[PDB]
Amino acid sequence: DDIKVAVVGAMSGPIAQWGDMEFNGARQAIKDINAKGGIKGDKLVGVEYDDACDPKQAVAVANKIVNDGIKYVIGHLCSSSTQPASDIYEDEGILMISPGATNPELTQRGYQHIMRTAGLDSSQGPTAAKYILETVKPQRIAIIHDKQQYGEGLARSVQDGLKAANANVVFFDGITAGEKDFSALIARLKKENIDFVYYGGYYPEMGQMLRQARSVGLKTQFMGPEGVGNASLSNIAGDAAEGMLVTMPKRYDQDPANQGIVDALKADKKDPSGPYVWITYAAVQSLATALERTGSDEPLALVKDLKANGANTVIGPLNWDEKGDLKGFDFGVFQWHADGSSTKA
Amino acid sequence: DDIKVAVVGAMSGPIAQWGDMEFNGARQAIKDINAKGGIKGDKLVGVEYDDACDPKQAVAVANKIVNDGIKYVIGHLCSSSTQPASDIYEDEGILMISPGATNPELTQRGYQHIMRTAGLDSSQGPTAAKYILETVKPQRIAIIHDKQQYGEGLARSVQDGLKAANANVVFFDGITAGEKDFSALIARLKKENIDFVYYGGYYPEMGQMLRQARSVGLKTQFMGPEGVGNASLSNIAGDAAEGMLVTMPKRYDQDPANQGIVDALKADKKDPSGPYVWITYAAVQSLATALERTGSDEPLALVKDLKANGANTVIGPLNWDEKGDLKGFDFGVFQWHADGSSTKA
Repeated sequence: DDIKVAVVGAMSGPIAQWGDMEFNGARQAIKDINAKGGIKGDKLVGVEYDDACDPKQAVAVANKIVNDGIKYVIGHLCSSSTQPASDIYEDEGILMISPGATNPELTQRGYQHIMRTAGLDSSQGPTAAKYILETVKPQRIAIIHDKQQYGEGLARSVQDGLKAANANVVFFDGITAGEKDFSALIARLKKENIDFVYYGGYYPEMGQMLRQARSVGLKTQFMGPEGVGNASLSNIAGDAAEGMLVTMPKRYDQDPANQGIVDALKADKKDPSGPYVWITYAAVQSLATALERTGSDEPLALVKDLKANGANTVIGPLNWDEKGDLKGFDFGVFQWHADGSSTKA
Repeated sequence: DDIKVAVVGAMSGPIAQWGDMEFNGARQAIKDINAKGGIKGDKLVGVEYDDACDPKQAVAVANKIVNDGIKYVIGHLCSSSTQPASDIYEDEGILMISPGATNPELTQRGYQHIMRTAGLDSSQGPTAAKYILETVKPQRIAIIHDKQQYGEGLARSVQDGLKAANANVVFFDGITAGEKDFSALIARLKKENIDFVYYGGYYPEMGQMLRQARSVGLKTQFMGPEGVGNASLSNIAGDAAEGMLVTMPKRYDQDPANQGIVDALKADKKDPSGPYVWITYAAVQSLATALERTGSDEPLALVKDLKANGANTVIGPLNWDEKGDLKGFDFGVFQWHADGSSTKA
């Protein structure tokens, strides 16, 4: 029999541009999987629903999906819609894989029918530690943060990773957001011969730190999370932002293995650059992998199978933890330039 | 004394690009208002908070704002964050004006300290009726929709507007989404000499309708809401999409009166195209108008003043209804072209 898969997101409202990315990625994945034989000859059929990223409509759509007899949902796109809908899908035993990326609590409620293919913002911590250890290979590290949840969380994760690998974290310290005078910190970095700094925080502080570091001839390599990557960074720091490392999502449309999909999209006059194209494509590939590998139609069997075995996707190999979040998923690492551009690795 | 205004949105996480638009618009508005004399000489001071568009962090930020003694909030950006935060601000008598655009229920709970500067998606109905009546001036109208909440809602609003103005709505009908054969509908349009159609629905149906209409030489002008404006429309319809009218948000960065702001933004290497730049700038201008006009510091007095008297902003003159939504706010009207481009009016 045909296998129906609901695809839910914004066809209307303020989030429609991202919704278009989602529906385009799901449609292409379905076509591609069918052209390779479907699920042991059975075709996938996408059934699209617009929830306008509106909670009330999300609930209407979820109830319609239940009534329609559909067992698998790729969606929804926004937190305010995915959250109430997921309550209905969990109660009804319907598999839901979301490509939307906000709200950690979605997967913290013990739901067993829920999964995501968007990596959590916090994943940047282990990803940075990995790059520092495999590629940078610094000798004397300092880790700095601005005492706020975002930056301190990430700096603590980087510290844990680096310490776990026996790296030399010389010191770990917090600074005050809004700080314009980094003279004491930079002088300490120089005296302690620090060759690498990870800064958990935002671009204004990073830019000030970089300007002051270069003003005293520090050769230190700096790195931070996406929050330091801003077009007004190189504005504060000038030439001093050159060479800064930053984690940001990988540009999946640049992966050579994805060029077939990039071409199909461009041929249909669809922009392939949008991250939700790829994240949604990957959710479909994950579902298809589970259906193929298990031979089962039962949602829970599929979720357990993916948690156990993972899937290969257009965003790379994926693995999930027991709560349905991705485990060990990597943002890319980019080198910043004085002109605000950034290149991979 | 300095007047503190909290600005809350995403400096981190998946919504950071829109958050940057928000903080840039608020910062520029604050600078511009101060350069014109502030509030009777008192300077506005923006205090920025990152909620990462995460509900738990939004609540933390709201409680911090309460503790910090701040009376006015421009934020938050996302529904899942603005909703729980607004409960705290309402309880504490803090004014909150959101520039984010999702979720109608925000303003349907009887809260008196809450307002928005983003126009609701449903505003497109009266906006279309207005354009049809003032500019198109058709003689025989038909209104078509696909029986789904989005399209039928909008078609009903257009019908109400046109009927209220004594226009000749010849017929009103629903079609089935997924319909590929519009032969009967188009033949009816031809027989009834229909010169204008409003279609409430999405691009696949509009594209099919347009292709078939032109295949029989219909001269009918078609129009629909933003959901029919898609780069794959002209893909289905080809040359038949030429001349289609569509409502979409106005390009505020193209308004000549806004070029000073566009220049300040570009000078700081900030993209001025983003709608949240303007919507947020306008929220600051609204607050400043109320502070100036009333001479009061009390949040509720400011909200009542704006509801009574409105404000002039970079997104045009604004008025609000008693629930704090914009009243009579207009998206722009655009003419679609065969190549997927669109021009104003």
